[PDB]
Amino acid sequence: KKPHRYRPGTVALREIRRYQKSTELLIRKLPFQRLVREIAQDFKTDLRFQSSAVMALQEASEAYLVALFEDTNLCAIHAKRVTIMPKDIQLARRIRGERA
Amino acid sequence: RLVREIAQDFKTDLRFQSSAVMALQEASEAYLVALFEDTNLCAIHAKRVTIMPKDIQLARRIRGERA
Amino acid sequence: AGNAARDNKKTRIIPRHLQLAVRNDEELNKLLGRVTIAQGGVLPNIQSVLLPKKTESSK
Amino acid sequence: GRDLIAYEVKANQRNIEDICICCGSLQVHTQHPLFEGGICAPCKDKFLDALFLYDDDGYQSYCSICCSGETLLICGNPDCTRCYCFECVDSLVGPGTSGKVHAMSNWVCYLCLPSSRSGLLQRRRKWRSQLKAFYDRESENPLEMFETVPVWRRQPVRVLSLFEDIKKELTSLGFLESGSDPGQLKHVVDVTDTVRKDVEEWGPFDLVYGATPPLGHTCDRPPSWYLFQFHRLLQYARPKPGSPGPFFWMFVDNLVLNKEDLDVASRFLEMEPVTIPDVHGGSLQNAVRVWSNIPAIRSRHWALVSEEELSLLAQNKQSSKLAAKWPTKLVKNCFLPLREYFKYFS
Amino acid sequence: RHRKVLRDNIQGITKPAIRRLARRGGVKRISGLIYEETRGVLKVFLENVIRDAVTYTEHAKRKTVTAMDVVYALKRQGRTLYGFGG
Amino acid sequence: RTRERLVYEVRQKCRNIEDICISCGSLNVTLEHPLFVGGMCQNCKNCFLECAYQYDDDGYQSYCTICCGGREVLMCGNNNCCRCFCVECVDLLVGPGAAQAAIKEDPWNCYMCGHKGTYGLLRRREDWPSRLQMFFAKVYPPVPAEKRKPIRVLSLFDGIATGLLVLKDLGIQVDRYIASEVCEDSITVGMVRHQGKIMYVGDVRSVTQKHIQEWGPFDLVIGGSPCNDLSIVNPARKGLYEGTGRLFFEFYRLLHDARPKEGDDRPFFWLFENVVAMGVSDKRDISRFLESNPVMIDAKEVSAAHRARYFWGNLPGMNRPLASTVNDKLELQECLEHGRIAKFSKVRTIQHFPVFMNEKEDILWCTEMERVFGFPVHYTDVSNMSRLARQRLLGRSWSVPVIRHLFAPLKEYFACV
DNA sequence: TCGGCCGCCCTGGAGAATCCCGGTGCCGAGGCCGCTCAATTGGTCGTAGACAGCTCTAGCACCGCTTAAACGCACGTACGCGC
DNA sequence: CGCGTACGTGCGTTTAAGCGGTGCTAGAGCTGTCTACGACCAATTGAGCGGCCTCGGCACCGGGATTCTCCAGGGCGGCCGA
Ligand SMILES: Nc1ncnc2c1ncn2[C@@H]1O[C@H](CSCC[C@H](N)C(=O)O)[C@@H](O)[C@H]1O
Ligand SMILES: [Zn+2]
Ligand SMILES: [Zn+2]
Ligand SMILES: [Zn+2]
Ligand SMILES: [Zn+2]
Ligand SMILES: [Zn+2]
Ligand SMILES: [Zn+2]
Repeated sequence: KKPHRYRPGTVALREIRRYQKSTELLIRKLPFQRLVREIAQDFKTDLRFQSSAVMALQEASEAYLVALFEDTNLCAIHAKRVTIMPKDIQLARRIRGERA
Repeated sequence: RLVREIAQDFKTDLRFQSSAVMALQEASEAYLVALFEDTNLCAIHAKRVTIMPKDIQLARRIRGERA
Repeated sequence: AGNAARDNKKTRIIPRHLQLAVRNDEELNKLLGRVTIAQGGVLPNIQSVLLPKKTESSK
Repeated sequence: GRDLIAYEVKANQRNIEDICICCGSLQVHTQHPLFEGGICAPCKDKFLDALFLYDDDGYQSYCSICCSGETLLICGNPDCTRCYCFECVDSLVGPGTSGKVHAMSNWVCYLCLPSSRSGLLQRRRKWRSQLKAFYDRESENPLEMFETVPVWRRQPVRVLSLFEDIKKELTSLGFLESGSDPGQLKHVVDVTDTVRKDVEEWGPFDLVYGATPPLGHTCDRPPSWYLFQFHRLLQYARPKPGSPGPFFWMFVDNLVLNKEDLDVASRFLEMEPVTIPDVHGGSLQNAVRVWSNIPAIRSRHWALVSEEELSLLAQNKQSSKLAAKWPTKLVKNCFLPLREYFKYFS
Repeated sequence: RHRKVLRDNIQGITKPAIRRLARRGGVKRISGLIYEETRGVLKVFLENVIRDAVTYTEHAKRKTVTAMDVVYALKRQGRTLYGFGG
Repeated sequence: RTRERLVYEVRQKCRNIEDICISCGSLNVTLEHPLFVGGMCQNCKNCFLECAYQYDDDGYQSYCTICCGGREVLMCGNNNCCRCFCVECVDLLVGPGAAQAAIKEDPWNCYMCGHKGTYGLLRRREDWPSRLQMFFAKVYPPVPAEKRKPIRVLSLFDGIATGLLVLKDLGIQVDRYIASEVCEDSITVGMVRHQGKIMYVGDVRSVTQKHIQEWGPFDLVIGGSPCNDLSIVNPARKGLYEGTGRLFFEFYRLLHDARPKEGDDRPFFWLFENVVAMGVSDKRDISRFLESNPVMIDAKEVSAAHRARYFWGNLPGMNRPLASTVNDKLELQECLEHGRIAKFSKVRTIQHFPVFMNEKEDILWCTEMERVFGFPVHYTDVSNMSRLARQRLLGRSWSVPVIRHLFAPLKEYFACV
């Protein structure tokens, strides 16, 4: 009984406090940049991007996902659960009126 | 009478056109039917068929109207 | 934002201070509801059901 | 039937006690507390409830005499809180006088005038003791009832404010005279070394106010300390038993004491708290619990206000602590029934 | 002056009215505490829309609220109403 | 550092040791040090109130007796002494390196005990117990005997009904004995030992002024609030304003409700007890609220236990020195049973096992602890209660002969058997 | 008979993480300087809007029937909720 | 899966929404006058922005207090079912 081990509630809630008290970007920059370039390949061939444009996309996309997981967590709590499910994301986007 | 009572707090001695009250009634009934549709989805998601004030509060929280 | 900077022991307003300044106020949050501020984050607000019960049984 | 109750007395030669002066009814249960006459049972029940109820908009939510909602006028002399309906004034003293009363804000009401005989109104001598008997017969709750202070036998209020200043509030509320500092309010930040001898030296007190810290936790001292010291200095400041003297108190909590400390405070002050919500700016703003022995303060709590919503607001306020002003304006209103007890400075 | 203050007209929204609005919304079963919450939400919605529309009437130097001021108050709140003039 | 530099000018015959505060080196000398030669500032006096009578779980003092601080202290080898001296003070007032020289001495006596009185620049005045005594230190007339009546006693946080037992031992007629208690074992004790005469109430937090009024006048109000949340030696303490500390305020309320109004000159007396280890702010607030200064009374004078307690109250002559009676057992060995030997001469409750039996270290017996605290034997042997529960019950209880000393002049005010 | 196993209170001790506190370093913000173009001032026209007047449309108010629906009470079984 | 409560259903009452008239009058809406307020243009300058710089507010590193977190344990104990 020498290696110490925590509980599943503790480490999760410490991560919640840590990433709520921080401001930095959480998605890696180069995979997100390759994702934006691959999605932009369909609408027009041979784009060019500015660094500020890709950073603005990443800021807005991470803020959108954090608000989406806020409503997802509320939908999970409302069903007497704590674990989020794809039903919660579909319900949050169906009440936001974005299913199109 | 509800529209006149709510209007008496903002301005005294008002006067409504009948078409204005009909437009308010159309918009308010359509808003309440859409709200009961999202309230019904919140009720079904909690493995229930009974809507409760929790469902209306959750619908107006996810819409962003707790402000 | 100057009150949020003074709370954080800083004499320079960073976008975290503008984020805490707008979102803690209710009328500024109503004004800037559909507005994202870059390098802000979110409010440190944890729901009261995800915490473990740090209480003692009276019986 | 409101022009008939002015006809049953003059013509039929009947006793005012034999007609319900409120709704004009002929059935009389009891005798009216403020003036000579009778009151039917429903109006009697509602009249008692109306006094308990506290309204932010006006001195009285519903009318004093007949308990009507609308037709509210304000008392001329600013040292009086009485409010009567237009229909009472028209029915009793004569038609087309209510409009004249409402037309000015400096019209001396019925209790401030030297003569209390207007034509169909009779005052009662030492009415407050009879009023306590009225509460004793049917109100089912003997709420803390100090003798009323007449205008002619009025004293300058002596105030002891502990842990929080109210001189601005009371000055705005007309309890403290501005421009002249005889020292009728002593603010005492630290009371750990206050002794009965000190309080006796400070002059006799009639109203001792205390309040919890604001939501920004300015001081690093447990909030129960304010309550316990407030109780101690309160007991010290109570007049010698067997003396006709008014002693009022009020301890105010801005949700800084948990349920343990809340029950403790409720036990010592020997009553349940009073939760007051503030004007919604969309959802809910802030709320405050108040203990006091001041009339119509216990009924100020609103049954709509839930505990869980209050707990959530408390935890969003404690952790966030954006505003850090003591809510002086929130607890400002609650002293309003006290207006008839001390002198008002306009 | 000559205007009786209208009061308790939130109870004019009757229980079968909220019942029929829940039938159109597809709701199969309604709890007893729905009706007070629905009256409160409808009251706040009318507060917002009439708060815009009375200000549109104020700036127009009139004393009559038109249907066009209702359509402007709703189109400002991102709820565009048709059938009354855009 | 600065204090050490000053003591340099003290030993160079440039400053009088009596003109400096020997605890912290402040210049604001007002009082003299009661134990040794030197001055004392007010701040150190408050610290001296808290810290002198604080003992750790080893039965030795928690802090140095001189400066009432210190990071590492020297314990005393000599019998019955519980004092400690912090290394720093010793390396100044006595001399440099004297402390580590005392560390190396396996049979070491601390400077409060050693036969000689002179120790370098440190000098001990021989009148220190009497000066210490004085340091920690509406009157009703006598009632003529024929007019005397049976006493009516309210005992809040009654515990094992020690007060009724003391009044019975003094032979005072008790009309009624109302007692608040919540521990089932303690409720049982009073019922059995006093034959159902004790009116058991329940939670003291249910007791109203109406209850007190309808229970008939009380002649004596007594009590000791829980000390777990007041005693400073508990790291997790919640203070006077949190946890179980606040039950004292309930005592203050019911005392206020039970006290006669001005102009009603009927005899009324009260006694409140607490631990000496209570904080400065806590002790000050309690002393201010009870409108009196506490008397400090140590059990060691009459009860063979080192139990120093504060007693607030208005019992006549409660300053007078404690006079032992032949009935009292001043020796711990005079309380143990045959075949058992007392390690120390006094037990410590504010070696861990103070019994030598058959060349083995045994724990204290519950009945021997009863005899020490002055209770008549087998007082707490009423129900099927655990050893732990009986130990806790005797621990929280009053020292009987101390209560007999305080209650003794009440015999001149109420009816006797 | 009778000795060996699970809540309960009580308590705290290792212990990984976090808050506080200093020490150093760096690069980004506060402040100075030229200069140049947009803000200011003066004057002039031209028409948008302020205002008087009239009119005549619809909005509010009232009243009397008329059933359509809201209400209230019983009741029973289907669903919400705790385990 | 068990339980119980509270909500849907039904019938008898009664409350009032709806409709169909009249009146009148407040107020929207249109028209005519005119005048003062803002667009336009020319002179001119000082306030605001590019550029420079230097230095201290904050990021990072390192160490101690500390503080909640998890788990052992005393005991206990009785009780209990082996
Ligand atoms: N809330 C409460 N209401 C009534 N009694 C309480 C209480 N909290 C603690 N007590 C009791 O009060 C006692 C205080 S210890 C004092 C015991 C007593 N003086 C004696 O001589 O025996 C404790 O034994 C405890 O059981
Ligand atoms: Zn009546
Ligand atoms: Zn008046
Ligand atoms: Zn009236
Ligand atoms: Zn000192
Ligand atoms: Zn020392
Ligand atoms: Zn010694």
